[PDB]
Amino acid sequence: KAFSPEVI
Amino acid sequence: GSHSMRYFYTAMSRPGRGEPRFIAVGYVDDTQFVRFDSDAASPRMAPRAPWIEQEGPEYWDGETRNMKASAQTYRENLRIALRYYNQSEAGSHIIQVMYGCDVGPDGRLLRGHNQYAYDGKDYIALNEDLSSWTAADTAAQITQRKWEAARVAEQLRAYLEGLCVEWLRRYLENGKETLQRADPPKTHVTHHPISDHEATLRCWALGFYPAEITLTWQRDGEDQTQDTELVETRPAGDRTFQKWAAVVVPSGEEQRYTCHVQHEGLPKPLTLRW
Amino acid sequence: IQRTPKIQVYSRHPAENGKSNFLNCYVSGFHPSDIEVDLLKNGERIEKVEHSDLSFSKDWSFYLLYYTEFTPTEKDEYACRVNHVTLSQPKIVKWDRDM
Repeated sequence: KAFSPEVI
Repeated sequence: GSHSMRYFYTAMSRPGRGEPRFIAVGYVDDTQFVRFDSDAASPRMAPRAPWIEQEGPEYWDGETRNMKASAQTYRENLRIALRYYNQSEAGSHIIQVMYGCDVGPDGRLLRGHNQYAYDGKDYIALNEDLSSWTAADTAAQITQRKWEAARVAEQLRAYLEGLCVEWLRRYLENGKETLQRADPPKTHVTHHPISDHEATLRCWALGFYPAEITLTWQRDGEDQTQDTELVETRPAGDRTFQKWAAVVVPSGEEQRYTCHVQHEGLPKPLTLRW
Repeated sequence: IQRTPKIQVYSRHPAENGKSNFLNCYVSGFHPSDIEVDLLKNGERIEKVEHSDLSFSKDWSFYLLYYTEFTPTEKDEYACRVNHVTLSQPKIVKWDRDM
């Protein structure tokens, strides 16, 4: 199960 | 490191050819189990191993919605990187991410991972403490400041110690006949003359899982590191891997050489000769 | 600075004339990701060729497996043809049953 995405 | 789970993302811009492509793959050890491609006719998180197939509609839709949200997020990060590096909207660029957890024989976290690259070069990495960050340049120090301000390391740490490890232990149980089975190498040595005065000895490993292996040649008991040609370990296509190691030897001297093979699936290391 | 593909051409199982098998071409070590790969039989393009999902190594360089079913013979020649932005023209590597 994947994690959530991050904004650089 | 007894087992690992890893997600790999590639987001790739292509000005004039539509929006950046986003592709995700997930692995347990050297076994791929899931794929997403925003270029598919209908993109969803899709099974790539039999043991994940039993997960219900809640799983697949949850993973689908996250992959969809991630494709948008990584498209924005592509826009941001151009302003970070003073680059134009006409060129094509790539962001990659790798993240996940390693567990020991008893299932506890051994270590967590989260690193980014931009155009194939280190950008930023979560440190082993799962609290601090290593930026590779002054652009990635901007992201570092942003992530410190939003307490991003904390969120990853909750994931890396929590859900990552918990789902990994679930997949290892559902996939135990294959994920928890090492297949030792089948090994042999071949001999190919090249002239009246020299010949190649090639030490072969075939049919092994997982990928990690060591092949080495000794002449009179001494490692021949500078004189051995090693090919990259390569996939066979049936989940197993292949590798060889070759040495050039004076004719008449073939019995002074021994091949040594180490692999998780062997009770002890093997010594072979022609 | 861009990175050129390594190419290995090989079979799934040891070769035995007249027995069904899989012809593999593994490309690795390249950056960026767009890559053109053809498998050839006596110089001619094989139609039904599949590949694995794009992945990458610890050094960020990409890898892919192209594969097709085949029945080798004494006289049929097989090769993999690869083009990448780092190649001035397509690279052609011939299958050798002993590598």
